[PDB]
Amino acid sequence: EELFTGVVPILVELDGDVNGHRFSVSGEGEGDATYGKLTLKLICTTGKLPVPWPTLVTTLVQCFARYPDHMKQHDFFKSAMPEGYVQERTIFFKDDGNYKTRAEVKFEGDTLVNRIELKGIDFKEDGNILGHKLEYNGWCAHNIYITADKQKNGIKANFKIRHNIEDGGVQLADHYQQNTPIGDGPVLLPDNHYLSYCSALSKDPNEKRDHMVLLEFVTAAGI
Repeated sequence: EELFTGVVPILVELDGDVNGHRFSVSGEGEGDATYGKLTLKLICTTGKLPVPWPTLVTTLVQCFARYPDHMKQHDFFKSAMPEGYVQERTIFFKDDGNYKTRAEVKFEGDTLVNRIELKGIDFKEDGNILGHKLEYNGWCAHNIYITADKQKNGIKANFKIRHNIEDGGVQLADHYQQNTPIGDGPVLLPDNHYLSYCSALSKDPNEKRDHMVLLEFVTAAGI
C-alpha cells in the first residue's frame, strides 16, 4: 500500500503449454502506481512463441492501477501486499480453445513478482491462435469492471478482449477472473467500480529474440 508510492521493479515468469506446445516467458520492468503506469519487456526464453503475443498481454499486475485518493479504500490489489494474491482466469477464444492461468503476485524483497502457469486446450492447429493470424495490437481504451466476491475474501471480473484478425474480422477472447489473498491479514473488499485501461505494444529494435514491449496506463474510477 505504502509499498507503491515510488517506482517498483517487476519480474514476470510464465510457464505455458498450449495443446502440448510448451513455452516460457521471462519479463522485467517497472510499475509506478502514482501515475498508474507499467513498462515491461517480455522475452520468450524457449525460442519461438507458439501463440500470438497479444493473447498473453492480460496474463503477463493490477496493483499498479492508479486508485485516486477518494477510492483508496477500494484497492484490493495493493491491500493484499506484501504477501500478495492469487489471480486466476479462464480465457475462452470463441470457436477455438481456452487458456486457464494461475498466477501469484507478491513481493520478493523489493521486487514485485508475477509467477504464472498457463494451460491451453482444444485449439485448432491452424486456428487464429496456433496459426498466428492476429495483428500485433493492444487496446486503448477500455473498461474492466471489478466486483467484490465476499465468500472468497476477494474480487472478480469478467471482460472481453477483441483481437483483430489479419483477413479483417475479430477474434473474441472472453475473460473470467478471480483474485484471492495469499495471506490471512485483512483485505479491502471494494464496492462496484471499474479500471480504465490503455495498453500499447512495441518492439525493441535491438532485441533479436522473440519479445514484446508492453506499456499500460490504468486508472480506477466509478464511485
